[PDB]
Amino acid sequence: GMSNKFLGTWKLVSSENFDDYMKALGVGLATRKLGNLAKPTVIISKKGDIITIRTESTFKNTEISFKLGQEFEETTADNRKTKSIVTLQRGSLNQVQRWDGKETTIKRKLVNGKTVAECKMKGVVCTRIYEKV
Ligand SMILES: CCCCCCCCCCCCCCCC(=O)O
Ligand SMILES: [Cl-]
Ligand SMILES: [Mg+2]
Ligand SMILES: [Mg+2]
Repeated sequence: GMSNKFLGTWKLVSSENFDDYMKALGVGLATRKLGNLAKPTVIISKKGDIITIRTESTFKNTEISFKLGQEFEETTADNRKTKSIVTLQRGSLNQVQRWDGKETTIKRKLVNGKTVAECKMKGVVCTRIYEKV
């Protein structure tokens, strides 16, 4: 049920409050330094019911494949091992990651042709805007 408008190759154009988001995930200073400098490309694709989100950067690459509503094991860019679930709520693609009794959410939604990712951890909100390419 995912909008095919999500599908494509997307480039970060802006990021707000990423440091405090990373810090709340427990990312350490040197890694945050490089994370803040990174300008990743996110590639969303679909094969049958299986959706893939691939993030590419000089510093770290990541890739998850999933079916909506089906928990799956994830390795995040900061090397957290999580149980994740991705869902559709109101045209938004909502990812939840759980590990060690913690939880963070990344909500990706289409806004005037951009993908806007809202990343929440413990009341810290970070917003990152992606342009299709
Ligand atoms: C892949 C760029 C990040 C580089 C590594 C720095 C620490 C990662 C922090 C947690 C993962 C961030 C997820 C951001 C969501 C997004 O914008 O796609
Ligand atoms: Cl980069
Ligand atoms: Mg802040
Ligand atoms: Mg700050």
